[PDB]
Amino acid sequence: ILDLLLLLLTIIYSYLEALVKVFFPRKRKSVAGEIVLITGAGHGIGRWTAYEFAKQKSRLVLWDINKHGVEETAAECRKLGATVHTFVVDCGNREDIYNSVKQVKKEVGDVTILVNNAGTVYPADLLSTKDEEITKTFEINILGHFWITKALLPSMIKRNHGHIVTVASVCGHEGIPYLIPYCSSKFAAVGFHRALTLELQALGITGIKTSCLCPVFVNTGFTKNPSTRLETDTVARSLIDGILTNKKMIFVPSYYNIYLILDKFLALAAINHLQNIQFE
Amino acid sequence: IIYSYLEALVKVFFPRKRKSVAGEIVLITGAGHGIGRWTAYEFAKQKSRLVLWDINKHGVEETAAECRKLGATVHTFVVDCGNREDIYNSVKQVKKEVGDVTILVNNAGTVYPADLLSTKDEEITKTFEINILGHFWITKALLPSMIKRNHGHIVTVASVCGHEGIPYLIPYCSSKFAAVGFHRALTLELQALGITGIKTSCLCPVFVNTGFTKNPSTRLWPILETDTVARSLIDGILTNKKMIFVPSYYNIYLILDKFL
Ligand SMILES: NC(=O)c1ccc[n+]([C@@H]2O[C@H](COP(=O)([O-])OP(=O)(O)OC[C@H]3O[C@@H](n4cnc5c(N)ncnc54)[C@H](O)[C@@H]3O)[C@@H](O)[C@H]2O)c1
Ligand SMILES: NC(=O)c1ccc[n+]([C@@H]2O[C@H](COP(=O)([O-])OP(=O)(O)OC[C@H]3O[C@@H](n4cnc5c(N)ncnc54)[C@H](O)[C@@H]3O)[C@@H](O)[C@H]2O)c1
Ligand SMILES: O=C(O)c1ccc(NS(=O)(=O)c2ccc(Cl)c(Cl)c2)c2ncccc12
Ligand SMILES: O=C(O)c1ccc(NS(=O)(=O)c2ccc(Cl)c(Cl)c2)c2ncccc12
Repeated sequence: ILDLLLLLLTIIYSYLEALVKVFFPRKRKSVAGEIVLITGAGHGIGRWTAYEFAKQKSRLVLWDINKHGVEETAAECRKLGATVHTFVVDCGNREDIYNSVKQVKKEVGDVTILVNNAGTVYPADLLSTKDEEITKTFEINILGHFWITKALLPSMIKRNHGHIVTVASVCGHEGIPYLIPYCSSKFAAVGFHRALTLELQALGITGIKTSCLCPVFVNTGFTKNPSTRLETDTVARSLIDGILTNKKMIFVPSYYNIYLILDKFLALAAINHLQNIQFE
Repeated sequence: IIYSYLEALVKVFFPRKRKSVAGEIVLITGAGHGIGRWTAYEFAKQKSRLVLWDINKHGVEETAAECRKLGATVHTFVVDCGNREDIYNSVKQVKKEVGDVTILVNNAGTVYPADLLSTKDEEITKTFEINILGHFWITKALLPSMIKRNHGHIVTVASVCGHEGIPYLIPYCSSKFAAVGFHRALTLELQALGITGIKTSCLCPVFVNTGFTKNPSTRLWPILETDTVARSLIDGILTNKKMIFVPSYYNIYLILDKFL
């Protein structure tokens, strides 16, 4: 541990020095006039992402099972100057999503930015979880991503223009005890974004971008406490910056991309390779 | 290249301790063919008691016939491992006829290769049901006895897909990423709970010539034979290896991939 701590310290110094050389102005795009669909926008990350998009002069479409919350979000987005359309949609229900997309096309148009934010969690050890909760976790956290993307993606492919934002979590990269189904569904969300990015690239679709939001514990009341001993508005600012600069893997806070490559390289020769493989 | 030469040296010069799985009750899902079938043969040589599961009745019986020629005691069950009800009822049968399973190999899996807009919702759901949801119900059913006896082994057969994406396999890659996640969190939760006796392994092979899919996604000229992956998995289980890559050297390539 004495020589291992000093090897990781020298690693982190040169990693935050490489990201500082490449740091020269990344181009910020305009999302003004774009049709943005935000799922789970009735509170937290979704609600504040909607406010960020409202300031950005985007056309908003807000989805959520909570009718009151989504209307409260739309009211404040309209105060910001944006046009907003709210839909009470269960984003874990394939039928509901497909029918609601028919409504969105009729009342608003063809969605150009999709933010798969809606999510659920039922904290418990595996043998205390209920099957009903496990299935519901997968339905909202990943299966729903498939049906909404499948519905909205044809028009994006037609116009060679779109952005699929997958709100996952640090959970999609590292496990957490007592959150097995949730971590699994979040790992599936990272996978979905990953394979989608490679399939879009393989198909030659140059105009559809992808982003993956992986924040640590956020004070939104989603869960009562963090697993290891971050404000909602900060994560919204981090996500909007990522989207506007076409960042594929957005970590909140950014420096967590480093902590993740500190557990994965945790034999002595595993960190040893990550040294000379990086400084070139 | 250099790490694989050093890993070959460590494997012989300082061999990791092998444990005995003789007399252990091993349940292998999707044992009617491929990785599952050859894992069953490896466990049969290891003198384990086998419970083989699969939707293919003929194939699972053909596998049992060979495990019995190898000297092992085998019980087969036609179980749909994507069906929660079927799994729960079949575990009641296993406990009545065989006993408390001590090693679980979640190997059953499905795949329907297609670009996102050509996939069918029926196939996407079925991919999740067999490749990850099924892992939850079988583990949830078999775990209570392992926790009681502080002794067990949960083997999750995932894929390189669970670490890196592949075009035209989005639902499959997503379900495999979920399998890696399930294994990782299971490991940490067992550790957090103080359960020292239940081990976990994750099998992540590259393309294996089992007819699961027609061709590999990338130019892999020395293709993986089915019997090799079975040998790699048995070595991993006997040495309590948590993340088993087939071939082993993919661990440095995937760790290396995560830059710029
Ligand atoms: N809050 C965290 O600790 C944290 C950290 C990392 C990732 N995340 C992810 O961020 C996302 C948002 O979490 P949050 O903190 O904003 O939660 P939140 O509780 O503040 O709000 C989530 C919103 O999703 C809605 N929602 C839930 N189920 C839905 C369904 N079936 N259909 C439609 N809408 C539904 C809720 O009504 C709510 O308005 C989730 O995907 C979560 O996994 C959260
Ligand atoms: N073969 C590969 O190239 C490859 C590579 C890496 C990982 N994998 C994984 O390895 C595992 C085995 O693949 P394989 O190549 O041996 O496959 P295979 O085609 O040889 O046979 C898999 C078996 O699973 C059974 N099965 C499918 N659905 C089932 C269900 N609902 N209930 C019970 N049994 C069911 C099938 O009947 C079949 O006998 C899968 O989980 C797959 O994801 C495959
Ligand atoms: O809802 C969530 O996604 C969520 C995200 C992060 C949590 N924990 S954390 O921030 O301490 C953390 C930091 C680093 C890593 Cl590597 C990891 Cl895995 C975890 C957390 N904890 C409890 C309930 C939900 C969550
Ligand atoms: O069925 C599978 O799991 C499977 C596993 C691997 C495949 N491709 S591969 O071996 O070329 C390869 C090598 C390295 C990496 Cl990193 C990756 Cl992602 C992929 C593959 N291809 C087509 C259909 C199924 C599979």
